[PDB]
Amino acid sequence: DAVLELPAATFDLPLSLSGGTQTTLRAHAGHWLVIYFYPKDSTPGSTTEGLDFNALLPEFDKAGAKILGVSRDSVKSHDNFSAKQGFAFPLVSDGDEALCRAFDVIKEKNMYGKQVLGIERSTFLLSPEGQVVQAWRKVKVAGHADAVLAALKAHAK
Repeated sequence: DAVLELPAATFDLPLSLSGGTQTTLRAHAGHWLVIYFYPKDSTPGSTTEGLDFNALLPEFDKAGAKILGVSRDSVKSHDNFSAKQGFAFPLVSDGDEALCRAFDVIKEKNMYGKQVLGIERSTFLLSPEGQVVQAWRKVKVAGHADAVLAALKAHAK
């Protein structure tokens, strides 16, 4: 079953991708989709996470699954990040945090004497039918991509 219910409109949100094209979650119907959210392009943790998923791409292909990385950085930033690291999967430029809010990854914390909001590293597995069947929040990068792959294989049966 679904572990998270997304607003219906979420599936038709135009998602800006590195490379200049757009996609939508509905467009990915028919196959598994891994959506991993990270705070910022080109940082140590997010570079490690991106490279980890990239190295496992063939394994995800074996399952027919697709991967999408997401942050609120610009398409230009994503293009530079992807080109420098050699990513072979798209990065979503969720500049207005529409997708982030849908998955509720924008968390609030009392810090610096006020309320500070930010993207919490999180990952989700979307089934071929468009259901969010597994979620990982407050993600620890080390070994994460390996865990997501294992879970995907378990779900795909």
